Amino acid sequence: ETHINLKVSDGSSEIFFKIKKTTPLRRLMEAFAKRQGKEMDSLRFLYDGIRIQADQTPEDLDMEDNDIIEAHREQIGGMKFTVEREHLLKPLQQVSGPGRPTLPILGNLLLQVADGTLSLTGTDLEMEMVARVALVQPHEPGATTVPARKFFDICRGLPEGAEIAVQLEGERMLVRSGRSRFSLSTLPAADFPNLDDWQSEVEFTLPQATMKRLIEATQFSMAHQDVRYYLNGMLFETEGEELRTVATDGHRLAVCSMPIGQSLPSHSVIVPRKGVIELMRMLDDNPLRVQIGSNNIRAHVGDFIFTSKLVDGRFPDYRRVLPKNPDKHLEAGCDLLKQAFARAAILSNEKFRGVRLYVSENQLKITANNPEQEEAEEILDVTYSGAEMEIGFNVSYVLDVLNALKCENVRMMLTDSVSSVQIEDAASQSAAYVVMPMRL
Amino acid sequence: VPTLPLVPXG
Ligand SMILES: [Ca+2]
Ligand SMILES: [Cl-]
Repeated sequence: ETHINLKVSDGSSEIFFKIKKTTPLRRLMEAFAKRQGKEMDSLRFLYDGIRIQADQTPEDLDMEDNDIIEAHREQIGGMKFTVEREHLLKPLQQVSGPGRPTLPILGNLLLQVADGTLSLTGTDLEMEMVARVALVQPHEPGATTVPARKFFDICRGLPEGAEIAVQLEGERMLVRSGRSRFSLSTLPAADFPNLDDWQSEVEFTLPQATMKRLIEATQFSMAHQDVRYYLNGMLFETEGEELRTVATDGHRLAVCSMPIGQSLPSHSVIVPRKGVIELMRMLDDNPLRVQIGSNNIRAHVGDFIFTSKLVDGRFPDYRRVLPKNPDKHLEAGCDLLKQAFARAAILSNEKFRGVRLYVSENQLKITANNPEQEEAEEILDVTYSGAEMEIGFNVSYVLDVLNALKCENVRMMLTDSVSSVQIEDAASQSAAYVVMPMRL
Repeated sequence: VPTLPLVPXG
């Protein structure tokens, strides 16, 4: 695994080379030009459209076995394409999701034209989004980077049905449509960062709606800027035939498990908060293919590919957080409970948000008081036959759970006044929520 | 304001 096999092709002639991963590609380029009877200057060597510099090595470019170097007749800043606005709008919106004065290139999109395809890539150094757009019209291979927001806004601002022609002029990118002309500043494609390749460890396909359910069921329970950096993300776990997400901030936990119809090795990784956000943005036809490595995750959706670094830490075991014997079960309509908590919350303490629950035979009383000595009281019919108890909660955490349960009836599983409560859909164990009480 | 039994941190 010290050397690399490479194919160099000019569209008719193909020459193969074995070189050390640490050897500069200069000798390879000059030898190919020599076989063609052409001058070294008369050709440009493109790797996925990006111009290779003679001092770069395969290792520098993360090349892999049987990668292809395309020799093209010299064309300084040669990238050129013409595409329908409608074919660019969603790709541009998607990749512009993931920008400092010291890192201007991170506010740019990488554009690559190669093999009949326009690729657009956005990155923030820790995640990247790539879109592929088929080029139906004539084009010329090459690459550049261009300010993402300005390019998107220009394309969006052009009229419905416009064709957008793009080419390079010195250090600018010229965009033309109708009698509209725009010249944007560029930075070299060779300077755009790219995550090095990695090995997928577990791989599975699942419907977009299933992944969306898993994230929406738990996303609200993630920590915000917790020093326990692992809590700011979402645990993604494979076990048996299920995929599971877990989120917690130390006061509440959410766990959701869904079947994915294929038994898998057990694997457990932490996806960062911004990665969870980007994953959700992609879940707009076809299903979703997920690859999970030891330090990275990748999601393939249609003609998009999202990759994110993982959070390197030890996520808590939700199994240890679930109440051990929550033997007092209350069931109530979800909407009726939510509306009662929402009204009681109006007169709770604005900072601590405590409300008090009194459970008795088939009845729940919710009360709230604030420093002004205002008081709310709500009485509901519920199903409950356990011992009477009084337990306090942060009403925001309770409302967060009830809003995430999109169901007819909920079950609250109680132990005592100082122990966590487990809340689930009365009809489904797919998701579970655990909320610590406040002391009274 | 007690926490869930997270190890560490509670
Ligand atoms: Ca048109
Ligand atoms: Cl039900």
